[PDB]
Amino acid sequence: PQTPDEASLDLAATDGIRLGDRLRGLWDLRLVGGDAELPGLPREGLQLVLDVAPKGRGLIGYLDTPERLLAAEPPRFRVLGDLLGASSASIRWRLVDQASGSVAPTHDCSAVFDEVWADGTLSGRIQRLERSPLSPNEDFRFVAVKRHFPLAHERIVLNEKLLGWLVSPQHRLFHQLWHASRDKWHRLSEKQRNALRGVGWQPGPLDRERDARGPRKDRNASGIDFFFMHRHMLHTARSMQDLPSWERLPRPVVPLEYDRPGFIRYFDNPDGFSVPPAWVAVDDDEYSEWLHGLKSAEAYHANFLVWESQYQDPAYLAKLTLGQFGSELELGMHDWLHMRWASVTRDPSNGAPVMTDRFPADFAPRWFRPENDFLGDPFSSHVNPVFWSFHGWIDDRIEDWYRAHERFHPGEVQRREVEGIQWFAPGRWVEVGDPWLGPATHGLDVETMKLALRIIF
Amino acid sequence: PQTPDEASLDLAATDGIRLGDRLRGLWDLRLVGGDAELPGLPREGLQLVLDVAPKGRGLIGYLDTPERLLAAEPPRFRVLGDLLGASSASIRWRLVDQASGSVAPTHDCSAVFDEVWAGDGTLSGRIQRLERSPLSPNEDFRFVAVKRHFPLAHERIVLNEKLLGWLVSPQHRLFHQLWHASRDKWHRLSEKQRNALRGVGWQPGPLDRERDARGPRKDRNASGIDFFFMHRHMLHTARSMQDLPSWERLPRPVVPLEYDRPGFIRYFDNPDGFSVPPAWVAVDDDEYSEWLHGLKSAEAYHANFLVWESQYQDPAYLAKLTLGQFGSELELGMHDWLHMRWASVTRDPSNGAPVMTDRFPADFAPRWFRPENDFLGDPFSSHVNPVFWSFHGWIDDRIEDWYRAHERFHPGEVQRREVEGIQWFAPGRWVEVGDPWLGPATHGLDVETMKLALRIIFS
Ligand SMILES: N[C@@H](Cc1ccc(O)cc1)C(=O)O
Ligand SMILES: N[C@@H](Cc1ccc(O)cc1)C(=O)O
Ligand SMILES: [Zn+2]
Ligand SMILES: [Zn+2]
Ligand SMILES: [Zn+2]
Ligand SMILES: [Zn+2]
Repeated sequence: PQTPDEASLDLAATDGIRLGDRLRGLWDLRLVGGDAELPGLPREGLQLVLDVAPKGRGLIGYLDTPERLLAAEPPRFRVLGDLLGASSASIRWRLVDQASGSVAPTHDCSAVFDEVWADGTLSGRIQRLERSPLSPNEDFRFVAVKRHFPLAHERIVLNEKLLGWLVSPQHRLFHQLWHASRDKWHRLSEKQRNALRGVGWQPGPLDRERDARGPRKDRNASGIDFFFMHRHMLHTARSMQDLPSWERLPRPVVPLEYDRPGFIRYFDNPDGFSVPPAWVAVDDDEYSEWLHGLKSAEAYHANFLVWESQYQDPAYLAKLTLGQFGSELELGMHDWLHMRWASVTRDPSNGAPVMTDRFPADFAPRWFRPENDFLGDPFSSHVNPVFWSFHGWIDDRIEDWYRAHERFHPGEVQRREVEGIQWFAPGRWVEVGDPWLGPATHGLDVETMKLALRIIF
Repeated sequence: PQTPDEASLDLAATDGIRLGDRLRGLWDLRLVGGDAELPGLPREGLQLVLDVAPKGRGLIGYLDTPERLLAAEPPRFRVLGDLLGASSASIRWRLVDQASGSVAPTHDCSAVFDEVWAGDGTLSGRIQRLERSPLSPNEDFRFVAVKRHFPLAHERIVLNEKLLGWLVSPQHRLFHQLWHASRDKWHRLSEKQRNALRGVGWQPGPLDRERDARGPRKDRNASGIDFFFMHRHMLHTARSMQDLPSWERLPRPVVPLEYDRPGFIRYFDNPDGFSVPPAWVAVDDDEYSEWLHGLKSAEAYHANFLVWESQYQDPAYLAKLTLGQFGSELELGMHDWLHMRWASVTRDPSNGAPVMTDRFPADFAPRWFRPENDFLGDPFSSHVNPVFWSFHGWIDDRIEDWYRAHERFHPGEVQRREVEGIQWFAPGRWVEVGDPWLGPATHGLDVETMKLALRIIFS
């Protein structure tokens, strides 16, 4: 056999990328055995922090007490390893004694990854490199447990008044149905359309419906409905609680290489704005790869950072009517904002992860509990505290669109109050003047909305 | 026409990646015009720092005085823009007044990128106050930026007169080139050429039992032992003239501008000389340019260099290799990549301007022998680069990890020994041969002879 003639960029594959994602984070460590002792460290109450680049094959980390990991001084032990030939069955890394004054490894570690559904488990053995392998077996083993990634609602608390208004069946169904009709109107048969008209849930004015995802979606003023309704939802919600809008989009997690305490803090999700780790959908690899990149860091620099720039650039906004700006923003950024900060679908009763997303027609009573705040569903997305941070951001950009036109087209856009909400008069850049707030404007009953949703799905 | 039905990951392309690389770095800014004024900032002595992700399309940065950019407090102005439809012809970004208490842009900027070979780049354009109306008389608000020179290694790591004089000597430049040339090319030489190298005593290794370095049996012919020993021999004599500490760890890639603004700036001053020099676009050779670019990228550090740093310090990994294997494996993969990762653009010996055409291996003009030539991509000059000795010291230290690894799994099967006044190891189960090749000295300097041998190989 012949060895390679030169080195070649060895980017991680799907299996290697997924392995690194199982490891990246903060772990609580425990030493077991008669010979289980690390210089200057207890046997209990330890932590293991690890990190792997998005497509990297090298493994890094640190092993010390919780306080020392956050302190600026170099931790007592540093991790170095690689994932070549690694898997859930075998992972290996070495420990460097930062106090010994030498980068030479002092210990050799192996581990196996497991899953417990009663966020991760690592267990294996450690070997002192000074000890000889021909000596009696050394009872040195460890067990690690990946620390729970806090949910948004576990860090941003919505008071009972507001939260009670969101989780109400009269509101969950409204939001789902408000999106459902316009999202699917362009694919409904005439029989279905006539039925929605029979209950007053046609998207927009009767016989002049504004489909949201049809061919004329950009020109049919549908965007005006999206902006206005969600601003209407903000106004009433902000009267019950202070809901500051995002000023900037949260940056991706800082690598463990450059800010060890910051990296650790990110996995505690202190401000609730941390990107939840992606989850692998069963028997749907195309969707899993889609969600993964949507949450990656290169998607932040390739897409989310471009949107934050475009929708605050005057020259870019001055070219769009409110109907265009809304439809463009909703179809691209809005849908991606939800899934980027979306956590895994969970059972409302117990909170354990549920791989199968809720069926749109499933109206069981358990789904109505406050535990269900899945951002991937309009029936529950409005419950997530992050929902209101980035929808406040979107709304504020409407003023950038007004300021832009006053610069390039002074006078062609006029403000106006509509339904007790600051808005704009119909004109050259405002296609229509009757925003669609459901049957209230172009016609709540809970049993009716269940029917309408049943018609659609 | 129909608008997109959903968003799709829009990673930068070749043209977009190259644009972001032209911008990333620290610029010296200067405002020109009658209406050229930023609240709380002078017109002269400014700096513009910018950054772009490896495959990103969004542009960020800061604009303030040199001192404030390094200070911990938020700079006076923050940059936001994108590179959609941008190029050397048009680049646009907005400025945010961080003091105003609002993330709303206060100014709108455009610029054109230029190159001057008479600085590493030039940006010039106009700025517009967004409060001012466009129907008003034209505002004389423009700026000019000049990308700051990326310091070379030898501009920050100084080799004393004794050592530097020994490296740039014609008797040493040719030795290093020829020592690599023969074994690197031996497996492709005709018998006529081989006999000639034997006629001058420059056959790689023992006569009639030559150790090709890049042939099929490269891993089993003990050639790796030649690579490790010679460069350790080079270290020993070099470290007698100057203290040259070896790398303990491989320098991490530059910190993104989002997480450490002062650190990002410091990296582009190359303070310790270990900063990765930016890649250069080779003319009419896109395959090599893409290769060099990735070799220097950050994902190559996490995919390759960090794996090598792990493997060659893992006992279980080293215990499976004989020294001849460990040498051949490391040289063909890591060694060659370490050179090109920290390599700067080839420069003319006369002046510091870049020369796109690498020196011809047969070109022995007198100008190439000046100390200015420290191109890491050529053995004729790689030993002059100060970084050369940092990572070659690292490689050498890994040989001891290879001994400690065998002493753990195979105690006694590897024995130390002194060879040519150098700490080494005795021939055995894991040491294939006991006559390292230090050139004609061991298996046989004359400057005219080495010039001949090199001419035989390349012409
Ligand atoms: N869940 C949809 C988008 C969406 C999310 C929340 C909503 O409220 C409405 C729509 C998706 O797959 O992106
Ligand atoms: N020139 C080789 C690397 C190299 C450089 C200097 C040497 O001394 C040896 C090898 C390359 O293209 O990577
Ligand atoms: Zn939404
Ligand atoms: Zn909604
Ligand atoms: Zn070298
Ligand atoms: Zn060399």
